[PDB]
Amino acid sequence: ERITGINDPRLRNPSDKFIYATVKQSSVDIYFRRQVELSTMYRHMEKH
Amino acid sequence: VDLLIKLAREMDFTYEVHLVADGKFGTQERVNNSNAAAWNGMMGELLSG
Amino acid sequence: QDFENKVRSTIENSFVGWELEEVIHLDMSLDDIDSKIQNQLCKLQSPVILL
Repeated sequence: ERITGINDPRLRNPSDKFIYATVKQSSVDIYFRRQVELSTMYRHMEKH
Repeated sequence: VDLLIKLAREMDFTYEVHLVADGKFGTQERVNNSNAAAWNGMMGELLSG
Repeated sequence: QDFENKVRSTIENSFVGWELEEVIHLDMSLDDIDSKIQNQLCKLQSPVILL
């Protein structure tokens, strides 16, 4: 399916079609902003 | 709320409850100051007394 | 203090993978005999050092 787990091509590569996001200024935000691996995901979420 | 009420039942302490002002859980940041950073949110409410 | 706190301030909000391994303060108010400067500086690892 669309999400095969925490690690998925749709999740790993933020296509313009599939938009994933989270709540800014929260523990999730701190968690994604903490790791450099998740920095791409943070760049994808930051706008949405 | 039920957990807090049950805690107030087990432990004799009463409770005054209120919602946080910013509406966020907690974070550490400084808007206008590069020198020092401060907590905001319920965490900030806890550290501010 | 302003320098260190500034580097840490800017590096705090950086989304980049920034890492600073050590901050070493050498005391020049006293003459170097025990070679505490030597001992403190030899422990250094990182490729870039802000002096």
